[PDB]
Amino acid sequence: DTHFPICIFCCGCCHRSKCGMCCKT
Repeated sequence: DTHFPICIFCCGCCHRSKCGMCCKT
């Protein structure tokens, strides 16, 4: 597994429907 928070890419996160990179904060 992986620790958190963590910064990675995702399609529909931190206000990014398309696909952006953000941290779990």
